[PDB]
Amino acid sequence: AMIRKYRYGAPFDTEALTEKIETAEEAFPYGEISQKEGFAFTYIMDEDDIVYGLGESNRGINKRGYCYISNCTDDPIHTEDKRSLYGAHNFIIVSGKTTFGLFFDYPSKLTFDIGYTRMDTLKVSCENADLDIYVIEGENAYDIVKQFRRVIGRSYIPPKFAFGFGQSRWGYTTKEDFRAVAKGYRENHIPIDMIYMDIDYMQDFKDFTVNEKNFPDFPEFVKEMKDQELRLIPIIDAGVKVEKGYEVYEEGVKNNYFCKREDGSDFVAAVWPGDTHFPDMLNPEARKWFGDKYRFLIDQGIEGFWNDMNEPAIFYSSEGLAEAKEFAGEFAKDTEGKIHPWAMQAKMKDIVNSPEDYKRFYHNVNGKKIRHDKVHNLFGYNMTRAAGEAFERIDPEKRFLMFSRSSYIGMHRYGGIWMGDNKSWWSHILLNLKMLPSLNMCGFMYTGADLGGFGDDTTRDLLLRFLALGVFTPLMRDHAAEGTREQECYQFENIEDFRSVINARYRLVPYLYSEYMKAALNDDMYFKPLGFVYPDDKMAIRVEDQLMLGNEIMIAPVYEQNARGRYVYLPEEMKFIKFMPDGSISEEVLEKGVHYVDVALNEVPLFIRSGKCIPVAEAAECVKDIDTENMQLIGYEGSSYTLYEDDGIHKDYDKKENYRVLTK
Ligand SMILES: OCCN1C[C@H](O)[C@@H](O)[C@H](O)[C@H]1CO
Repeated sequence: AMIRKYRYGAPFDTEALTEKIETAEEAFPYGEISQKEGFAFTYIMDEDDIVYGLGESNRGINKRGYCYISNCTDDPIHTEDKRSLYGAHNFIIVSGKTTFGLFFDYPSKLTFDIGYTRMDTLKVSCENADLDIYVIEGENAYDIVKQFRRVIGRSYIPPKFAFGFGQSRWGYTTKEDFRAVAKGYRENHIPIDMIYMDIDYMQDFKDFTVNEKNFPDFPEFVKEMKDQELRLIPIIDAGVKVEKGYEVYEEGVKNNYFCKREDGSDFVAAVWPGDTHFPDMLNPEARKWFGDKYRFLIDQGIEGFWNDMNEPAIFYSSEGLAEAKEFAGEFAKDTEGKIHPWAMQAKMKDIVNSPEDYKRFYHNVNGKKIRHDKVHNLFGYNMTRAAGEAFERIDPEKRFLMFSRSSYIGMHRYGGIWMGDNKSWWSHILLNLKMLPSLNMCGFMYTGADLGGFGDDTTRDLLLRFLALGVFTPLMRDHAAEGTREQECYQFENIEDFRSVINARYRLVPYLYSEYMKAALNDDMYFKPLGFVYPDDKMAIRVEDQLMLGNEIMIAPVYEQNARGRYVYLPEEMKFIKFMPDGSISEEVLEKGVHYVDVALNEVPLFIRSGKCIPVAEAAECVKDIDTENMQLIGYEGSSYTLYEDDGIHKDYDKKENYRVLTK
């Protein structure tokens, strides 16, 4: 009703929305539209306007002052200059005197020039005028986000164990590796629920295999781990290894389930297994086939998966590599200095994630051929869709843990996302924080970043501050790249500080799970910018390093090295709470306004809003062992809290039995 859909040309059906909106037949209601050069929408912003949205994208909560390109890309260096990361989340909200939301339902490269060229000018452009643009009206940004959340369908809901702590590393390969992790945590009584299995668990990186040498009785290992409340979470990649006798490959070739070149052959992309084919994720029969392969792991006791490299990432194509070797032979023969090393270096970089390669393969959509670049940002989304749909077919009532690196709006119904390859940088604590509300606006609630940083070398104090933010993010996972300084919690001196921080997570799990469930079930946000909760407070609307969570608390993590506290702005009176390393809970009332709060490395801070309280459990070492029967309430006298809790396993969300009222 307050949502209208403006159709240009003949757009591709992304299935991002679950709700049907009729095509509007009036002139576009904001700014101006031009087709002189592909498609461009231009809008002149007021100087006080804030722009929210874009889900997983670079920089801040207010998107003004830079350029953002929705073009799912495998880029491990998230510096401020980058215009594209892994996600394509084409929803923005202009917020000010004039307020409206826009969703550009377009599956290809889409450029958001948000004051980059001229500060007052918002320009959104793409190559082809074949798209739907949804215009959402409302009193404020928050109401517009809520309408949007309604029409894109309910967010993915994880199983409760996924709210525990998880540990992973690109490098764990053998039973011994995994047992050392289990032992490193359990014998030091650091809580944990999950261990991630990265690409080395497979036989030569073949999807839907297990290295039968390292795991000759894999279901028995899965049980050994699960008996200790440790759930193994295996990676699945986009590329299917080319290899004779490998059933997944053979089936794919025989039934034409792979993406093909223009000449009809199966396109070759080299990734971890060397030569691979990509399953045609936009083909329904291929998707059913590919998703059903997950049963191979599910039958073995596996309850969760993560999907990687699904941009899809390409190290090189056969075509790219041939050009590379040819160039290199010229370089090698050059004696006159006609070919500089720089040109040689550039060619080598050019064959990776090449825009040319994305034009070299096609999807078969219900019989019709579509060049991949035209639908590039739909790939990772449909790979995760394939898995989610398969889960429904095998056990309609069971929640599986599922999250994906690349995504597009619509995928939020089928899995979460992690924020990809960050770095052990202090700036990435803050980057992690700012991405949270924007993802929430776009449907992606189950999210998190690699705690401690994926690439480069972490330090003890950096890992502790990351963990203290991760305490509040639904996906809380310590994961590192190969070759990095080891960053399992037991690798550092005074490990009692890591126990204290992760203890805080487990004490908060019933509250955090409850808020997640209440928000997901009501198409609402888990994390919100302060401006959404205090929209009449000009100071509050511009705060970017604090977030509101549910309706009870605010978080404000320390993200500066050597800092012993940080500044905060409280838009109302709050109780400043700290989980202390001795197990106690420090509390102090603070009035509305500016404060510097002391927060030590081994203290986890939060703020409880006036007239609110939250339940806190005693610390336990796995989700199953959390005692929720008579939790302590922290916060304001005379307040109450409605706890959501179900069995954490099935999908019986609609019971009054799931809710109970607690009173301080
Ligand atoms: O080329 C790298 C592929 N992968 C990228 C993922 O983002 C990361 O989490 C993972 O550890 C890594 C190895 O599986």
